[PDB]
Amino acid sequence: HKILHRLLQD
Amino acid sequence: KILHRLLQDS
Amino acid sequence: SLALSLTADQMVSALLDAEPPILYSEYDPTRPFSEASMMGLLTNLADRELVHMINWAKRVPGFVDLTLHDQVHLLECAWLEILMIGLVWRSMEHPGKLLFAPNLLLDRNQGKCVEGMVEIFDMLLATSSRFRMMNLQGEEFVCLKSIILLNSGVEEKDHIHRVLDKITDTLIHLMAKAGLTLQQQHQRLAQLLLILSHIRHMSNKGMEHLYSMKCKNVVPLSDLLLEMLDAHR
Amino acid sequence: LALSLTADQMVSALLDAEPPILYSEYDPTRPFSEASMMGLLTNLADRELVHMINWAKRVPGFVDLTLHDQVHLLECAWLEILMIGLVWRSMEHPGKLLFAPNLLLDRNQGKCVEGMVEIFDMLLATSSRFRMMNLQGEEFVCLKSIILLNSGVYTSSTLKSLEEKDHIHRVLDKITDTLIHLMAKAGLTLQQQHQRLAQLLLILSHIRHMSNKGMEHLYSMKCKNVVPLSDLLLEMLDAHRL
Ligand SMILES: Cc1cc(C)c(B(c2c(C)cc(C)cc2C)N(CC(F)(F)F)c2ccc(O)cc2)c(C)c1
Ligand SMILES: Cc1cc(C)c(B(c2c(C)cc(C)cc2C)N(CC(F)(F)F)c2ccc(O)cc2)c(C)c1
Repeated sequence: HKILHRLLQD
Repeated sequence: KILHRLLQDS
Repeated sequence: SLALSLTADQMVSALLDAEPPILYSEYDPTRPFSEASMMGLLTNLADRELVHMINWAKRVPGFVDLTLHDQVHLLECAWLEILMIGLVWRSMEHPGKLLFAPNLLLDRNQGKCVEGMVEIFDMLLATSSRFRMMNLQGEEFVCLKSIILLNSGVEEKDHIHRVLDKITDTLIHLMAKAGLTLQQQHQRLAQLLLILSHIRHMSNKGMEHLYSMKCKNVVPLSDLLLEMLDAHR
Repeated sequence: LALSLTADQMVSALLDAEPPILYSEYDPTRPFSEASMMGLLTNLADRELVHMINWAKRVPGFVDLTLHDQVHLLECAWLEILMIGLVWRSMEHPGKLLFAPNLLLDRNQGKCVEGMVEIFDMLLATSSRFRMMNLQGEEFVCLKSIILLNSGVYTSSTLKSLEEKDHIHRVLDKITDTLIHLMAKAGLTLQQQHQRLAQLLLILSHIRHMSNKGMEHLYSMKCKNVVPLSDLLLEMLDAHRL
C-alpha cells in the first residue's frame, strides 16, 4: 500500500 | 586554490 | 525464469516494443517562466512519464520475476535516472538544447529561473553531446535503460545479475552486427557503461535540490512524486 | 603521449603509481562521539588527499591535461577514489572496513554519525562484490584510474576543450584494452570478459552513489560545524555545491 505499490499490480 | 597549488608543484 | 533464454534479438524487439512514447506538456508559451511555473511543467510532465515507466518496467524481461518489494525498490532508485536518459536521448538531434517535450525544448539560460538547475542542465547537455559524438543507437539506448532499471538498486541477487549478463550479451551482439572489431566492441561497451555513472550523478544532484525544492514549496508535487522523493532521502 | 604503452606497461605504471596506506591518529583516549569519529576520518582523508594528487600525476596521460582540467577531475572524484581505495583495503576483512590498519571498523561504529551506517553498508556490500568476483590488484588499479579520468570528463569549446576530451577517451579506451588483456591472461572466456568488464564498470556507478550521499552528509556535518575541515577539504566539498 503505497502509490507506487498498487500501480505495479493494477 | 589549495588543490590547484598542489598540482602546480613540480 | 523464461527471460534468461531470450535470444539477443528477442530481447531487442522486446524492449523496442515496451518503449513509452513522447509526451506533450501543459505548456502555455504566453506566460514567461519563473521558479513556480518552470516546476509546474516538469512535475506535470514527469508525473505522466512516471506512469508509462511503471508499465515499461514490467515489460522489462525478468523484472516481474522479482518480488513486489524488489520491483518497488528498483523503480524508487532509478526513476529520475531513466527520466534523464530518455530526456538526453530525445535531445540528441538538438545541440545546445534540451527536448523536455516536443512543445518544450529548453536552452541553457532558462534553467536559471530555478536555482541549481543550470548546473544539472550543463551535465545533461554534455551527456547529449556524448551520445551524439558516440552516435548512440536506438537499440543501444533501450539496453542502457534496462541496465539502469536493474542496476540502480542491485538466487534472488543472481537472477538480476544473469539478466544483466544477458543485456551485456545483447549490447555486444548489436556492435557485432554493426561490424565492429573485438577491440571496438569492448571499448564501446566501456564508453556506454561509464555514461551510466554520469547519469547516476545527475540523478543524485536533482534529488538533492528537489528535496529542498519541496521544502522551499514553490510548487505542489503530486502525491507520487513526493512518495518517490521521500523514500530516496 | 601514454597511448604508446602496451597493456603490461599500463599495469606496471599503475601498480607502482600506487599510494601508501596511511595510519589513523592512533591510541584514542576518549569514547567515540560523532565529533570524534568524524575527526579521525577527516584527518585521514585530508592526509590521503596529498598522496592522491601525487598518484594522480603518475596516472599515464593525466599530466598531459591542463591544470584546470586536472583540478576538475580530482575535484570531482576525490571521494570515489577514497572510497574505492577503502573498499579494496577492506577486501580480506569481511564485515569490516580498513580505513587504516589501526582503524578497522565494523558497522555498529557508524551508529553515532548521521548517515554513516547507510554508506557503510553500501561499502560493505561492494567489498563482498569484489571478494565474490575476486577482483585483482591489477584490475583494481585500472578501475580507480577509470574513476579518476571518467568522473568529471563531461561536467567543450574550440578544439582545445574538444581535443582534450578525445584524449582522455583514448586513455580510457586503453584502460579497457588493458582490462580485457588481464581477463584473457587469467584465462577467461571471451563471453566472460565482456560480462566481467560490464559488471566491474556497473559497480563504478554504485561508487558514484557512494560518494554523492557521503558528500551530502559531509556537507551537513560542515554546516552543523561538527568537525574542523582542512582548507583543502573545504574546497573539495565547495566544488560539489558550485
Ligand atoms: C517532478 C520533477 C522531476 C524532475 C526530474 C525535475 B527536474 C529538476 C530540475 C531541472 C532542476 C531542479 C533544481 C530540480 C528538478 C527536480 N529535472 C532536471 C533537469 F532539468 F535539470 F534536468 C527533470 C529532468 C527530466 C524530466 O523529464 C523532468 C525533470 C523537476 C523540475 C520536476
Ligand atoms: C574528509 C572526510 C571524507 C570522508 C569520505 C568521510 B566519510 C564520511 C562518513 C564516514 C560519514 C559521512 C556521513 C560522511 C562522510 C564524508 N567516509 C564515510 C564512510 F566511512 F561512511 F564510508 C570515509 C570514507 C573513506 C575514507 O577513507 C574516509 C572517510 C569523512 C568522515 C571525512
